[PDB]
Amino acid sequence: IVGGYTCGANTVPYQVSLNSGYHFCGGSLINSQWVVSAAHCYKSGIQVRLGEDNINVVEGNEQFISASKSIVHPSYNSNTLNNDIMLIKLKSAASLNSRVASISLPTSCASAGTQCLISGWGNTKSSGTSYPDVLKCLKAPILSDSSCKSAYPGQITSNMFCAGYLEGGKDSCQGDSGGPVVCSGKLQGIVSWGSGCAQKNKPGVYTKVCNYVSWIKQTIASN
Ligand SMILES: NC(=[NH2+])c1ccc2[nH]c(-c3cc([C@@H](CC(=O)[O-])C(=O)[O-])cc(-c4ccccc4F)c3[O-])nc2c1
Ligand SMILES: [Ca+2]
Ligand SMILES: [Cl-]
Repeated sequence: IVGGYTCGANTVPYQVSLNSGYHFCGGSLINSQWVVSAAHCYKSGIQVRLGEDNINVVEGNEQFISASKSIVHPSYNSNTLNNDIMLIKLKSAASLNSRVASISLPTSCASAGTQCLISGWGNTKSSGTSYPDVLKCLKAPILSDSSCKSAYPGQITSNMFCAGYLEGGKDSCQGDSGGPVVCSGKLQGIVSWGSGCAQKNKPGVYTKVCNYVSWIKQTIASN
């Protein structure tokens, strides 16, 4: 997160860190055994880390659970990043409490102007790499589809939306990938891609979760 603030320990209880010996992507807990992340964050050997604040210190509240299976959307296109969503099933269910809680899936898609909370342990520099120890947060609005397509002509599909600031300075970045975009308590997006981080007129592009609720529900129900 570039231009964000320190969230405060466990104030984002649904945030998870996907770890393979180091933090590589974020994710969201949607029930006690499933996490939603981005398809491009897929790899084998993933350990899901819940209740984290400082990812380099065991401070208490952490629960490290291995992933039993990762299900990348069947129509994921690694070249366009269209359908950049993945479900991870945990080996054991997590103990939910105030520090570890799931977030609700939406019933409707959000409108432009909706203010959302984006969080993660991704890079904090737009020019260079600085990775934080604790979780960073950024409040950002969903942009209109016309502004989004104007910024990324020919690269936005109906399964994507832009959120952020066209002036640059505040954005999500590499490492935040897979994590949550929550608006009015519902998970509306997944950090997917963007051109650099916090560059003028190049907002972040997110996977539009409201277009995948039936898929998520059907897939969880059959696995
Ligand atoms: N501007 C934004 N709002 C934004 C949002 C998500 C991003 N995710 C990434 C991202 C970038 C990389 C670099 C890799 C490098 O320079 O070392 C790249 O390929 O350009 C990699 C990943 C990535 C790829 C696979 C797994 C985990 C990852 F974070 C990104 O998500 N950039 C991002 C930028
Ligand atoms: Ca920790
Ligand atoms: Cl277009």
